[PDB]
Amino acid sequence: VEELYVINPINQWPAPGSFSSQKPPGTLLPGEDPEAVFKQYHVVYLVPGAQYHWKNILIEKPVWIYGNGATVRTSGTGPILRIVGNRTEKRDVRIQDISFFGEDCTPNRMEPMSEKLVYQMAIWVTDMKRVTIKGCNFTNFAGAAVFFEETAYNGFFWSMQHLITECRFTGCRIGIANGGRSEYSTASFNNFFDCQICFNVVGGNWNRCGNIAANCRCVYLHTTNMWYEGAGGNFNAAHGSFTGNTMNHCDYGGNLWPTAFQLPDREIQLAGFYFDNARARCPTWTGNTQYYGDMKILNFNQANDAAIFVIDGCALYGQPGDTGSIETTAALTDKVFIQGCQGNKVTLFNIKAANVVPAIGTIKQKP
Amino acid sequence: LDRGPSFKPYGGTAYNPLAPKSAPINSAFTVGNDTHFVAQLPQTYAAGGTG
Amino acid sequence: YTQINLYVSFFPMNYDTQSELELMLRNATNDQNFSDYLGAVNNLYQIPAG
Repeated sequence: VEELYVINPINQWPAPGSFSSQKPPGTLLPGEDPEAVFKQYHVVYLVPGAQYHWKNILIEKPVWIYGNGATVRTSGTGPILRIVGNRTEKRDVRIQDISFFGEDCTPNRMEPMSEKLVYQMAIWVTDMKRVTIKGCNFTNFAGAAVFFEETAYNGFFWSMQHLITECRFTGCRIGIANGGRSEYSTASFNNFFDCQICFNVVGGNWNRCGNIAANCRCVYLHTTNMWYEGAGGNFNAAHGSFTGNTMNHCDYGGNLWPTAFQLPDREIQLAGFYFDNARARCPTWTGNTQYYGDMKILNFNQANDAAIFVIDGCALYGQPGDTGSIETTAALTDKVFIQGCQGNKVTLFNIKAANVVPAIGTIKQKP
Repeated sequence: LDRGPSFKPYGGTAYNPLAPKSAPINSAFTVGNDTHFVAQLPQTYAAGGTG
Repeated sequence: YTQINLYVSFFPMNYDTQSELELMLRNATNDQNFSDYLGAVNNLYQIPAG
């Protein structure tokens, strides 16, 4: 404990080469450039309970990031954590246990959406397959939270099996966004809060099986010419599932976002379920709870008796005035059915009495 | 004798030394899509009508 | 180094005064003594970190 070994003096030699490399086995310290570490390893651990600062981290090879309770902040116009792939990757990406924050605090919910805010996301996957976002916390994003782009693929290779589970989204303007042709992936049990749009749906055939959206203005947006389409845009759209979710307090109660949204072409009035696309069909709709959540069924593909929108096993429950009301176009009265439902006394705009079983709600007409 | 690029025999700077360190020049940008213009225009000349 | 020199100042002593001073320093008892001002032996011993 005192080290009394004797020593001889140095003999004025040139000293031999002493090196102290391999100090991280696979980890990533704070204040270290992540682009040179993600290139070298396959699994990158992070320091437990650290405090990072990332901006435009380009990832080309699929790596796994165990966050261990890390905190990644950012500042600037770039996204965090840009994931660009090729078609030929056998490995997968798993981003796990990280709390992504934004360049905000109690975000500017009165500022309109524009081209300036479109690059304020935290994960932007270009064409990487089999990504996984598991147990994360995304706060205060002026743009999207994630955005899954996909370029033009061929040969019925629908694979791209993504998972977005167990996440917490607070204050993000747009939650899970997805580009066109981003088909057949799941996004469930993500607890939304204080978001303007929970799902900016462009790609179809998704599966949403447990998400909770409290105090959010919109949950399911699908129009023509939204934001966040990417290369290979609005094609083969809105075919997903939407089962057992929760969208309480979208119009009355504790909602804070405004109703206008300012799309790149026009402005529209948001609802808890806004849908307007003549070329796309409607998702399945089971087990969803709505307290004071509006629905706007404007246009789908009913052209040659090709689609019928059916609400099954859901709650409606909007009493005061027109809060939580369901709005349909008068040319779509024969195709919107509600079979199996519970409601307080909710305003139904342009829905026939024989098309709803059991007989609930107030039936009005909105010319 | 060459001293290399690590040589600076003075403190501060010799170019715009009075400027605030956060002040930009009159410049044009490229960020995202909108080429932002930021400028300061001392001279004022004419054009009472349409300029 | 492109160029280098070596400058020595020669004292202009008289040739008879020089020939008396040369023959006194050719003598074996008039050896020029010198000594280093430091007078020390360097011995650098390593201390490990900590």
